[PDB]
Amino acid sequence: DQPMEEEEVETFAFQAEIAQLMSLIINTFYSNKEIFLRELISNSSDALDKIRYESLTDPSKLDSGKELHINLIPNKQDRTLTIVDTGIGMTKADLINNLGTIAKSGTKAFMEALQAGADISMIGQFGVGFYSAYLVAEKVTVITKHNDDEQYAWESSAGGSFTVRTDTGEPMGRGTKVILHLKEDQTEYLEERRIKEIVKKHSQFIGYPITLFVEKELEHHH
Ligand SMILES: CC(F)(F)CNC(=O)N1Cc2nc(N)nc(-c3c(Cl)cc(Cl)cc3OCCn3cccn3)c2C1
Repeated sequence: DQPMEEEEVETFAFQAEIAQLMSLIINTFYSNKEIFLRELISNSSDALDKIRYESLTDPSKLDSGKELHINLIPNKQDRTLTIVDTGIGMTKADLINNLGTIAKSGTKAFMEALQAGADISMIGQFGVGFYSAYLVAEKVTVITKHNDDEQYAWESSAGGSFTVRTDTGEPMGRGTKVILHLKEDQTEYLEERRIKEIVKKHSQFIGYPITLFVEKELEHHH
């Protein structure tokens, strides 16, 4: 009797300061949590800038898809909010290096700044805005696809470690999906009016199309 699927899953420990930051963010009360969406859309914009720049000199970099955009996908049934871009994406090494194992100077800098009276909303200025996702999410899953490379899934519920594995689900052309599994009391960010007002207020100057796709599994077909 053979398995439908088998795949290797790697578990990595977060660098100590990153673990520290994630604990502070996911546990502490803050009154301006909506800033997470600005930070993720900002990361997507940056990733789109990168692939765009590459395509300036090598058009073939867009063979995996010419459209440069950001999609926002609330799914009330799964209690997930997903931010999708067709930006540059990440290799497996990028995931492991950039999402937890290597310490950035801005990680301790940001926590120092907060203790010195700075606001959480400055997190992006320290290059660690992604982790603001844990203001509203109990678990974050990142699915990513870089040119020439396989599609990978990174995941963490915090608590000191993350996992990486190959993603065999629906193949992306190129880019990154950040899937926020929301905290029970944070479901307001699945509502259309809330998403719209947050994008309007905080992401006004993003130079790529941002599109809402409200997702619902139709009855008996979940
Ligand atoms: C060489 C490379 F092009 F740079 C590899 N490409 C990446 O490293 N990324 C592509 C990407 N796309 C989205 N939508 N988000 C993230 C992102 C995530 Cl998921 C987690 C953290 Cl901690 C930081 C992040 O971006 C920080 C800011 N940045 C955006 C692009 C690059 N740096 C990344 C990282």
